[PDB]
Amino acid sequence: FSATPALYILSPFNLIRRIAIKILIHSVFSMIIMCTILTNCVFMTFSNPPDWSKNVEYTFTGIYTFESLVKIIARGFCIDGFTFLRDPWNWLDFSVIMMAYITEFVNLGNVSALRTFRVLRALKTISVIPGLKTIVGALIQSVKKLSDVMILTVFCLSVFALIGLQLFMGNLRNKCVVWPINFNESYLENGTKGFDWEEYINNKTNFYTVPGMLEPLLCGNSSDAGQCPEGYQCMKAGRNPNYGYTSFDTFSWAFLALFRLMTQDYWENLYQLTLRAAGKTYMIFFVLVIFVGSFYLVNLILAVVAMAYEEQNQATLEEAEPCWYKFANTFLIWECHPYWIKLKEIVNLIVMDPFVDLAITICIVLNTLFMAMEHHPMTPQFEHVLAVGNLVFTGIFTAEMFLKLIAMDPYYYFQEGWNIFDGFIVSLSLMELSLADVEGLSVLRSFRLLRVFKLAKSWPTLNMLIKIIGNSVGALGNLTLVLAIIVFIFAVVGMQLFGKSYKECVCKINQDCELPRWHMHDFFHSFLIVFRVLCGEWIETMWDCMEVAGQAMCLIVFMMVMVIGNLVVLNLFLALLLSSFSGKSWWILRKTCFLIVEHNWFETFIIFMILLSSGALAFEDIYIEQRKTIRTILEYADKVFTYIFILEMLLKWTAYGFVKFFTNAWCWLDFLIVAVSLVSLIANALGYSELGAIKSLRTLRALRPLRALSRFEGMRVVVNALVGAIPSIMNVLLVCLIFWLIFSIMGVNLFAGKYHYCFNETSEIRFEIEDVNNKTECEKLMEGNNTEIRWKNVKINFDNVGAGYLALLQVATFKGWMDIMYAAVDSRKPDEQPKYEDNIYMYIYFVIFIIFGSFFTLNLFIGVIIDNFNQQKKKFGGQDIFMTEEQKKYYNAMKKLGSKKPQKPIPRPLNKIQGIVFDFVTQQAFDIVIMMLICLNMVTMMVETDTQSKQMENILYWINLVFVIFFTCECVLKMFALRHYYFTIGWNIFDFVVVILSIVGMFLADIIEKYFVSPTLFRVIRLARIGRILRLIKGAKGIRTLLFALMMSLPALFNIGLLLFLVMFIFSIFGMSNFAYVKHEAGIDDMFNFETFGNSMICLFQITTSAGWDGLLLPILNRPPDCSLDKEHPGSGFKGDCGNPSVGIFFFVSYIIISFLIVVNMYIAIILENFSVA
Amino acid sequence: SMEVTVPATLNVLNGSDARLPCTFNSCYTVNHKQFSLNWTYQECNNCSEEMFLQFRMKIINLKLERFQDRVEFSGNPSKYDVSVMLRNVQPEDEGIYNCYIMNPPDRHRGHGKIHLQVLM
Amino acid sequence: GCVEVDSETEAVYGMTFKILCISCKRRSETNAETFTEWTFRQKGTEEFVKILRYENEVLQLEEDERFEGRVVWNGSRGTKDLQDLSIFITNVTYNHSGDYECHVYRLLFFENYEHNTSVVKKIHIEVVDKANRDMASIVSEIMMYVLIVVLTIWLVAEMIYCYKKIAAATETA
Ligand SMILES: *[C@@H]1O[C@H](CO)[C@@H](O[C@@H]2O[C@H](CO)[C@@H](O[C@@H]3O[C@H](CO)[C@@H](O)[C@H](O)[C@@H]3O)[C@H](O)[C@H]2NC(C)=O)[C@H](O)[C@H]1NC(C)=O
Ligand SMILES: *[C@@H]1O[C@H](CO)[C@@H](O[C@@H]2O[C@H](CO)[C@@H](O[C@@H]3O[C@H](CO)[C@@H](O)[C@H](O)[C@@H]3O)[C@H](O)[C@H]2NC(C)=O)[C@H](O)[C@H]1NC(C)=O
Ligand SMILES: *[C@@H]1O[C@H](CO)[C@@H](O[C@@H]2O[C@H](CO)[C@@H](O[C@@H]3O[C@H](CO)[C@@H](O)[C@H](O)[C@@H]3O)[C@H](O)[C@H]2NC(C)=O)[C@H](O)[C@H]1NC(C)=O
Ligand SMILES: *[C@@H]1O[C@H](CO)[C@@H](O[C@@H]2O[C@H](CO)[C@@H](O[C@@H]3O[C@H](CO)[C@@H](O)[C@H](O)[C@@H]3O)[C@H](O)[C@H]2NC(C)=O)[C@H](O)[C@H]1NC(C)=O
Ligand SMILES: *[C@@H]1O[C@H](CO)[C@@H](O[C@@H]2O[C@H](CO)[C@@H](O[C@@H]3O[C@H](CO)[C@@H](O)[C@H](O)[C@@H]3O)[C@H](O)[C@H]2NC(C)=O)[C@H](O)[C@H]1NC(C)=O
Ligand SMILES: NC1=N[C@H]2O[C@@H]3[C@]4(O)O[C@@H]5[C@H]2[C@@]3(N1)[C@@H](O)[C@H](O4)[C@]5(O)CO
Ligand SMILES: *[C@@H]1O[C@H](CO)[C@@H](O)[C@H](O)[C@H]1NC(C)=O
Ligand SMILES: *[C@@H]1O[C@H](CO)[C@@H](O)[C@H](O)[C@H]1NC(C)=O
Repeated sequence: FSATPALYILSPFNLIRRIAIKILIHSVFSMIIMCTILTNCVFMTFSNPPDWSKNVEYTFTGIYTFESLVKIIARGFCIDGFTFLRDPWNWLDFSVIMMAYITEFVNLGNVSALRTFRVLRALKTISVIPGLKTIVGALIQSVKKLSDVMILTVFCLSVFALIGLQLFMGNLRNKCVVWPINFNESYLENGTKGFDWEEYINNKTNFYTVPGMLEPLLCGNSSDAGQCPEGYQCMKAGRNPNYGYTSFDTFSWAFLALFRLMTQDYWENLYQLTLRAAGKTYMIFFVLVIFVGSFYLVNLILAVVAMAYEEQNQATLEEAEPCWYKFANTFLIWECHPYWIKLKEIVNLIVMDPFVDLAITICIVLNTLFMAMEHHPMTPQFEHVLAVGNLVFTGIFTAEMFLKLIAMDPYYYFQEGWNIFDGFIVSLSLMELSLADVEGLSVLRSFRLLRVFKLAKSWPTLNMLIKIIGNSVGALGNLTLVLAIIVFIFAVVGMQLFGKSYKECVCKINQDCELPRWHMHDFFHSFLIVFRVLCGEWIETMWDCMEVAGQAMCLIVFMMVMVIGNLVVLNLFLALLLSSFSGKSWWILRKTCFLIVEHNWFETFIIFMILLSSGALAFEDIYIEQRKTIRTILEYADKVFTYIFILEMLLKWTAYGFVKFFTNAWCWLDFLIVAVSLVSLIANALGYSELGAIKSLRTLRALRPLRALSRFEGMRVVVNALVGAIPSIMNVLLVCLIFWLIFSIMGVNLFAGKYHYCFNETSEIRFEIEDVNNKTECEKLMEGNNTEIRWKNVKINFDNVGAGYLALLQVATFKGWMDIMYAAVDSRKPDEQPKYEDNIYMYIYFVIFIIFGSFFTLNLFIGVIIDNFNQQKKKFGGQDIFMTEEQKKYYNAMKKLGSKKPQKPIPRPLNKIQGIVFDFVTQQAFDIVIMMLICLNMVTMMVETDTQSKQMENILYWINLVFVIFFTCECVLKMFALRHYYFTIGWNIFDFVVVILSIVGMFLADIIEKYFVSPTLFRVIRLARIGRILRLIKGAKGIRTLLFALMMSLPALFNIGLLLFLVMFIFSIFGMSNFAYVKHEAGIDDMFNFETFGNSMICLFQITTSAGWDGLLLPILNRPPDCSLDKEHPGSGFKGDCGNPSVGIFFFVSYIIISFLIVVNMYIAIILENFSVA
Repeated sequence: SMEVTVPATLNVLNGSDARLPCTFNSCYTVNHKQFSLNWTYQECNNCSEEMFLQFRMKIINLKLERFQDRVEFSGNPSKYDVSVMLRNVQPEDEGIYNCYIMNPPDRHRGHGKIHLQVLM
Repeated sequence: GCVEVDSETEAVYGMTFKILCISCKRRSETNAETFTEWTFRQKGTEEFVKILRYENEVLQLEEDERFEGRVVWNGSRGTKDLQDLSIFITNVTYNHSGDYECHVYRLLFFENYEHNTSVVKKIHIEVVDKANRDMASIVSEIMMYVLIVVLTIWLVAEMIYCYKKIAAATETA
């Protein structure tokens, strides 16, 4: 232990130094420091420390001082080698102790900062608990590895932020301002009776503010943008929305908004606001930024972190290569009587090991399927059946426990971990019935669900799930402890920094002067906020804390939380995943038809036919009583489509044969579509053109594009891959359904029926629970009053395992879970009005669910998918499973052409002036100055802001003139140098197109005085300037390689994109048919609805990333009590205000699943390709 | 109450100037119309309290016989200063200054205490 | 709510016709108190004369004999926010031709801001006796038949050509 070559003052031979070393290494010192620091962390968790623990704080302080004294008397001063100043964490020790000695006396006035700086004490655990330093180190190498991807992410967000700034400059401010200026009564702010523009335009009660919403409505002058009501105009007027932080009006806020788009955090609101202000035609920009900045950049970050973690993991795995016995023998051994031993032998034989497992597992499955059947509205007979089945099942398990206990000695019985788990379960089961009148405590009955896990001995894959959960707290218990410590330190930093601010500035974020739902005042709520930031919803609370406690502090804190917490959660996820991983005319006619089928031109013709027939569905929307000529021509072309497809069916039959045709799935698909279309045809041709299931069969025409699945090769290959991978996914989905069934039954036991309201919707306030506690007095209020007071139910409730699965899929997708958790934590009793956060600790139920059934199940599912795709790749020699054969040739062409090319260096021409000009153009100095002026142009682009002074506009105009002149002069110099050989490299061609297009932009800026005044095309040709800053990637190497990886991986993305677009098309037609004419309630507005193909594809693309799909679903699930079953609906004979709930849930659940399986394969096609690069 | 900071104890010479402020820091930077500040003076701890200075949508001085034309408000509510200065201090002014403030948009209505004594 | 469709410009004598005018609010939430006037003039006649005024509860028609006892209202039923301005004529005569104009007057209600608006849509109808069924549908029927026939002819020509070619190929060996 000693090993002391120190040889310092206070000689190492001294008694005091030897005693200090002896006590220092001694493990009881480490244990008492553990106790001290854990109690310190708890007292930090304490919000307002009462003065009767101020001395306890001094006690802790003194313990730290004693430790510091010991470490100083054991090689203290920095001069000597191997001192404690060489070890970095002792810098933290000295810092925290010295700052405590600063704190307890007079100090600086920033009390909050000095109070916060105590978090180093909690950080000490990272230093002192064994093994954590290595975990932090590994995190450090992974971060060090992801540098190039950080650089490319920064420059890509910069480019896209400039695009968004130049396009949506100020558009977010567009508000419906009262236009018919009422001069005669336009008072001034100081009572002048005069009218000032800058006061009228910013007066907050001159805006619209759609009744019910908070922000004033965004509006727009474009043909497709939002629509001002009658008596308003669309001038930009006042502060931006979301307190002013959602804006493109400056490069800072544009960068914030596009970092928000990158992580897709609440990006559907930016989507809706910007499309409502600037017009729906700008959805192209959002598609471009979601398929580049969101999917691709996040995929690249995850792939690089995964590569680094795999490299480090493989490197670190490769580098390695009696006293109680005597009491037990008397009491744990139950052989004391000969007849007792005979009974033991008998019952051990009566176990029937081959026929005991089946009986017990059958009882477990029947028990879980009895616990599934639960409701709030329960008939007394049904609850009696549930109770008697509960008693029967618990009796069966008690019988098994006692039988095994008597059959095998309790020593060897408890010697099995499975048996100790069974004993825990049976004890928990028995303590229920005896305690049948305990107040509250409905959580206890939920522990019975763990019996299902006894099927782990049966399933290998449920064993894999248990293996993952064990490795979380087993081999990686130290890393999950690092995660817990970090989620603790951030939780307490937030509470010490913004905790008092959230209470001082309450009326700035919540209009009722109450604490917001998710604040940082207590410790529980601060932990909830940091957990939410780990889930992904940072922006919606960053706005609030910026509004209460300064922008800079929240920006720094929340960026730190995101980066560090997401790094640690990602590392934990990959740690778990890598732990898991390891005559003679019939024959001639047949062959002639075969030949006519196999003709390429004919296939192209049928492709065009299916495209036209499928696109003819788009025109069938609510704007169909207009353009009656279009409806008539398309209806009469529907007949010829049916004819040509029946003809194709018949001719394919003749060409192939009935057996050959009906043994193909695609041919069954085509036959089914043609048959249903023809059945509808004959039905409409006959008098039975309506009044039956024929109309409901009419909407099935949306399945017509499926023929493109058979025809188009890329979609066929992708669907082939997905279907082939389904069998390895069925078992994992069974595990996920069983485990989410456990969670859903527990949720039902906790919440069933505790999700009811009493709106007085005239005021639409959820009655505070002192006017109406019970449901019964809410009925009293009804019977006294009229329907203007109701007893609503949260629509995504937990009231049976079906609604449980729905609400729990919402909670697990992190969309729509906020209302569920609000109505849960407000829930108190089954027939009692909810009270605001009267059950706050039900939050931990959703925390547990997100940890287990959304994180661990996702980990299992992803691991199985990766294993399956590794297998499938290994089957066909490692080739890709998302490319056609010609796409494979394309792939190999880039694989060969991506190498190092010995390009011609353009030998010098035979002129001295040409010699010197090529010395100029070939010198590295000329390149680097070009890059620096590109950077200067980039900064002078980002400095352009809304509401900028006209002088600044002129200065920017002239500096842009200077820069474009410089670039054009360089271009023409290189042309005079060698035009013909400088038209050889594509980079130069990009330069020429950008310079000529910038010249076009500036000429048209000068000559906008013409007959073709177009501001929008003018902003686009301004965006054309941005292309020049893309030349910086030429001077980069890793960024160029990564862009090459994207280029090389495009074809698979293209095939999956065709499949995803075709799925969007089918579901959009289904929405146009069903979910048109639905109430515009929440997430379905006057725009972003299903009333047209454009709006429907808008909504489907929003849902493809799961964003706000609760919003779209919610107005569907309402009922004629909360609807109008016979609405006027002018301009169309269709009636009814809301659709069918059942098809609403099937439409969105099946899209979320289908889209999830599609977008996942997009990730894999990207992630695995990046691995194969190196 | 309200986050109001004041000089805990101030000493003033006979007949010399004395400025006793009530600085305060709150959310919702102070507006002028809906804002209100009050000033109460007590000639001693357990005796009567007397209103002498108001600001309800405008500066309103009650002009008591104790502070006829001596207490003047030259503070800055926007700069979070509602200070009162007492020129020609007289020993029967020894007592308690209490400033009452209400920041409109918050409801953290609070109080203020100042103890002033005059030296012989 | 927004399907703004013109009425039809043909009415057949003796049976019923549906005069159609739909003024659609630009934002549907707004709740407004709306009433209308219908102005009418015959073909080759002087300026328009009001015929029916529907104000939020009941249809008051002018005492002209050209429309008495034969005009009924088919707009939005009893909602005070019409948004659907449709006149129904029973037993169409030859008189009911010329020019119709639906005058709609809206009083949109806002937070603290009333607004009075007027929109006028012009619809011209002509009365026939035989229903001159339209040109688009007829040309679409001829298009249907000609396309069906031409595709069948293409198929037969291609299959006979292939049959002859491959019979000539198989007679070689
Ligand atoms: C934004 O515009 C609205 C609409 O004009 C302004 O509200 C108006 O404010 C003026 C003065 O604040 C009110 O006039 C006053 O009326 C009272 C009678 O109650 C009279 O005694 C006063 O002498 C004075 O004339 C006016 O009634 C009020 N109108 C409405 C509909 O509220 C509002 O002040 C503007 N916002 C800003 C910041 O200026
Ligand atoms: C509210 O503030 C505005 C501006 O801050 C005040 O407007 C000012 O009103 C005075 C009184 O009429 C103006 O003074 C005179 O204006 C006439 C205009 O022809 C000029 O010929 C005279 O020589 C004299 O300057 C003043 O111009 C006008 N504007 C400014 C900037 O002072 C308004 O009076 C204020 N209202 C109240 C109730 O105090
Ligand atoms: C939407 O369209 C309108 C016009 O089509 C855009 O311009 C707005 O036009 C009105 C006049 O029709 C302007 O009102 C006047 O503006 C001057 C400007 O100094 C003001 O001093 C006068 O008192 C008068 O109110 C209105 O200001 C103008 N809008 C703006 C922002 O200046 C409108 O900008 C378009 N909205 C967009 C593109 O977001
Ligand atoms: C649900 O909340 C709404 C909130 O508005 C309650 O409606 C309000 O009921 C009060 C009852 O007194 C109405 O007050 C009345 O106002 C009229 C007009 O000024 C006055 O003539 C009467 O003497 C009386 O003061 C108030 O107008 C009314 N507000 C609205 C917008 O209708 C309703 O009572 C609540 N229902 C339940 C069951 O709690
Ligand atoms: C929900 O329903 C329960 C019964 O199903 C209600 O309990 C009953 O509450 C009422 C009023 O809250 C009680 O009446 C009052 O009782 C007090 C003493 O408890 C007495 O001093 C008064 O003169 C009056 O009689 C009633 O006694 C009580 N039932 C029993 C058996 O004690 C409960 O109040 C309901 N929740 C509400 C109304 O929010
Ligand atoms: N990034 C977020 N995505 C969605 O999930 C959260 C929520 O559950 O659903 C919607 C979004 C949400 N934030 C919250 O703002 C709120 O609750 C909701 O917008 C309103 O419908
Ligand atoms: C204001 O009122 C006067 C009446 O004195 C009228 O002549 C004028 O047209 C009105 N102007 C406006 C803009 O209301
Ligand atoms: C609304 O405008 C119409 C148009 O002339 C007019 O007849 C009517 O009286 C006006 N009503 C109100 C309340 O302004």
